Amino acid sequence: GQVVLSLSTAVKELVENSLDAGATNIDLKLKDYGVDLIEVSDNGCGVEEENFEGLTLADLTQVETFGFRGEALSSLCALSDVTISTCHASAKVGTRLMFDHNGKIIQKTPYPRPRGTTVSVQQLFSTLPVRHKEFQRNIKKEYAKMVQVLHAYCIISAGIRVSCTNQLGQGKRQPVVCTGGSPSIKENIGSVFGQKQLQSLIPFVQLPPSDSVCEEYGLSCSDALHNLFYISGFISQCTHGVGRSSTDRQFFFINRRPCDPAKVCRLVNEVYHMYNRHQYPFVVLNISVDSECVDINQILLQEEKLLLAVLKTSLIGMFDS
Repeated sequence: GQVVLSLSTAVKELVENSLDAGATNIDLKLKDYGVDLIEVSDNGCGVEEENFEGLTLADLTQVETFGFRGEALSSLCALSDVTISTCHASAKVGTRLMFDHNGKIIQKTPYPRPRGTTVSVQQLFSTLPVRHKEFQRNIKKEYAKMVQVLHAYCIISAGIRVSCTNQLGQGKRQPVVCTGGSPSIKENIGSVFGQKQLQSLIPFVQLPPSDSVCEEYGLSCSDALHNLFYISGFISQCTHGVGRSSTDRQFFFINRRPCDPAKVCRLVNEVYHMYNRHQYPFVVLNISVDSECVDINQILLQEEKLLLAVLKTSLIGMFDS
């Protein structure tokens, strides 16, 4: 999709690679905010030896694409020093690989390690001095964005243990986020933000689109017919003060994929404001739909008005006294 050079998209793609590898543990180790090192360790399926050299050769995961080589690892080798240790179930011994900026293997050595893969990205952007400086100068914002993305995946990844630490210089390893492999989204939210964040949240309760709401969206009984939207998650009660001061904790997903559906986000926020004028809500919302009804041009969803009507009606029903 849309080519970018952000720290967040880089980490996002490494995390997605681990998830796709079927990992139940994903541990991220950062140094100097990711400027010095970004290491992602997982216990996924690992890489088969026959595909070593190949490592550098309708998705809502492709809206944005890191680098200029179409894929995570290949784009990363050109912009940093990539080291990878991996072991597939079929392998008798693991292997440690070092890559040059062209994505070619410099080294290949025996490395007895457990099934899984560890990707180390050293000195990100060092080969692009201008981008590298911009990255350092704007590290606070870049890191905050990466953290936001990490939080989304920690929240939605029930059953998967995700951890992340960040170390500044030779200082001690600081905690960033950590989930415990819990079976529910609610529990992950608690692990990520603390059980105090849960105190002010209520579960989403889906309702059929009301007559009045359909009226304002130009929907008829026939339009509400093909409703295949399944919404779940949590939102802040509309009670005074309970809300947030900004939209720093609003996470949306379509079929479990983190994303930013503009109209959905806007709607959620104004409906909340009808009840809590001076605050924004905490939001964890998953929209489950037939993937064939999703698109990009920006995420397009067939019968979005119906989805919006369902969202508003449901929220109004939850917020009512």
